[PDB]
Amino acid sequence: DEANIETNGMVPMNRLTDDPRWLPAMSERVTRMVQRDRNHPSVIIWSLGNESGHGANHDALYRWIKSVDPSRPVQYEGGGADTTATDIICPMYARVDEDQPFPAVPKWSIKKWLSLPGETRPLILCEYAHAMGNSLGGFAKYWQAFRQYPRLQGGFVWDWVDQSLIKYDENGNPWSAYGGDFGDTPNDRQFCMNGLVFADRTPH
Amino acid sequence: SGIFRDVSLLHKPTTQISDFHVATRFNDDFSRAVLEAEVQMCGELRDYLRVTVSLWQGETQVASGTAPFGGEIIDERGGYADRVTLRLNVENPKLWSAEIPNLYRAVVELHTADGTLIEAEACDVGFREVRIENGLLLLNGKPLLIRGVNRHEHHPLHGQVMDEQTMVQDILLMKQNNFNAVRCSHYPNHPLWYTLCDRYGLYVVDEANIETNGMVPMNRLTDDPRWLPAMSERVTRMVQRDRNHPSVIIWSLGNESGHGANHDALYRWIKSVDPSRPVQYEGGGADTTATDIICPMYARVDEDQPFPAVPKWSIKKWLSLPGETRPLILCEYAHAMGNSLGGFAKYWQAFRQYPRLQGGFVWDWVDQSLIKYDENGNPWSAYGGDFGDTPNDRQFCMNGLVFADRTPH
Ligand SMILES: CC(C)S[C@@H]1O[C@H](CO)[C@H](O)[C@H](O)[C@H]1O
Ligand SMILES: CC(C)S[C@@H]1O[C@H](CO)[C@H](O)[C@H](O)[C@H]1O
Ligand SMILES: CC(C)S[C@@H]1O[C@H](CO)[C@H](O)[C@H](O)[C@H]1O
Ligand SMILES: CC(C)S[C@@H]1O[C@H](CO)[C@H](O)[C@H](O)[C@H]1O
Ligand SMILES: [Mg+2]
Ligand code: NA
Ligand code: NA
Ligand code: NA
Ligand code: NA
Ligand code: NA
Ligand code: NA
Repeated sequence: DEANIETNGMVPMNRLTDDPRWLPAMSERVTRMVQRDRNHPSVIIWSLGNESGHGANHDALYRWIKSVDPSRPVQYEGGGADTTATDIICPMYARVDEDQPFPAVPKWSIKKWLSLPGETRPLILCEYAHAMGNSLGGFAKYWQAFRQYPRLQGGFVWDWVDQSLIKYDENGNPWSAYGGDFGDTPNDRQFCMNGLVFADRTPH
Repeated sequence: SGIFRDVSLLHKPTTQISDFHVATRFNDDFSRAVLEAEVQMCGELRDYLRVTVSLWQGETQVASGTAPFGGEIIDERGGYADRVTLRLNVENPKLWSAEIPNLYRAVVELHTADGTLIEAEACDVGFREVRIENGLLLLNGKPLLIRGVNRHEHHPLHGQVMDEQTMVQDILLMKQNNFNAVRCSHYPNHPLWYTLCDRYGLYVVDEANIETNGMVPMNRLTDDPRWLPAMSERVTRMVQRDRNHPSVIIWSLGNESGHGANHDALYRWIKSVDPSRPVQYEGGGADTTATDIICPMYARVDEDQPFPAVPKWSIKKWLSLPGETRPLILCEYAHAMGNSLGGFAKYWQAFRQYPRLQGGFVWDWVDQSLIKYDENGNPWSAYGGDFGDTPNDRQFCMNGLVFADRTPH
């Protein structure tokens, strides 16, 4: 269960989340979600949000949940996926064998990540296997790694269903549309479609 | 068998230096150190005796200290009236490493207060710290990448007798081929070996002469207290002899003798007597309580070999097993028997990518073939069985990177 907090577009990504002036609004997005959903057995982990860098606010909120509901681990990928705000190493798109040593927020090979000096947590990717169009190449490589390594505990594929929207043609026939198709601009064109299934649930 | 090491006669005064131990500790960034030399004597104690320990960098004496015997208070009964510890400060010491084997000379003099020498002992001193921190083996604070090899003491004509020339030849070839470390498989070596390592610069794993491979199960003797005494002397006498060599950076409890309680006891003894060097031991699955380093033999890079009780996990996988935090350095890998070393690069690529994979010791340096002569006196290399020995293990004695005469494979 994930809080409704995403500040992907700020520069740097944690501009708002490291700002105490934004702590109050953030705080409610986390607290009110916990108050609402805490009794559902299906919810096994709480998440602080998504792509909002790593700021102090995340740290305060992580601690709040640990206090109020010790029954579920808290995870958060921002700022490098292994910050002090997460109980689980939960990278997005880290590869199996190949390291991607980006500065500040490297995405190490998942096998290598587990064993960096002092690292002890389990690794579960918050997103992997971007199923955009004709994709899923290399899916097997992950599964093999997950089965071999106790601490590699799986992941969440990105994602379930294409976010395409129906439009109608001149003769009123329906067709699947993506970004830019509504005159919207700027837009990110087909990036909205990354699912294992078509919008109508027919599988890819 | 036989008397295969040197024989000598040593004359000592009745009042003599019976032991001395040298240690070097440092500040955080190694720009300061303190050398501590504990000296013990035998013979009659006299208030006029003194010990002076002086440290030299080449021709220059950089530090010196003198004191009468009488160590500090140890317990309710007092201290050692027969020992003394001198402490010398050293600013910006030149550090020892296999890259730059800088050495100083420590001279221990037993003499009278008025200046008359009774006797002098001495050793080469390498200022270096060995420690494992945060899961990594550090030397002078930097993480090592062990380019090692296991080396037996073997000569094709002379058997197990070692000579200076052969040892230097081996060292030069090792360095020339990019090795920086050597494991004493699987016994203390001829004394000169250490001197050469100290001076030419190689990291050394000094290993107790204990291997009970053929027992069933392997730890049958090592888990038996009745064998604790004998094993104990193979460990303790090694430390007492070699503890002052800076090239020795890790002590080893022996090899292929399973994991038994005697090993835990001896692991602890070393930890207690010489905290300056990690202790490793592979028996019993390579990650027991008697080892500071996960030190498997022949574990593969990616492939697991889940043998019961003593699995050999893929090294990459091993490091991250739940709760595992130690560095991993294979005590033996890349078995070079015959036309071999296939897959070598695979290990190097892993070592470079994983911080806690800190290398390994190839098995092994030199083919243990022996020379035989045909009817015309022409020599040929022989292996197991060629002397009428039986049973025997045939060519398994030949696993080196180099042929017995030092020609490379
Ligand atoms: C993109 C590569 C250089 S990453 C490279 O792949 C290898 C396979 O060839 C190994 O498995 C290594 O772990 C990995 O670093
Ligand atoms: C395209 C990258 C620069 S951002 C990348 O975009 C994806 C688009 O489907 C997802 O939204 C990922 O979560 C996001 O990290
Ligand atoms: C080689 C020494 C100067 S290190 C010196 O030791 C001190 C204790 O004697 C303290 O630990 C200092 O912090 C340390 O730098
Ligand atoms: C042959 C194996 C069952 S034991 C194997 O034999 C090798 C022969 O070179 C080495 O002696 C290894 O240390 C030993 O484990
Ligand atoms: Mg000489
Ligand atoms: Na797993
Ligand atoms: Na666009
Ligand atoms: Na998308
Ligand atoms: Na490494
Ligand atoms: Na045989
Ligand atoms: Na052999």
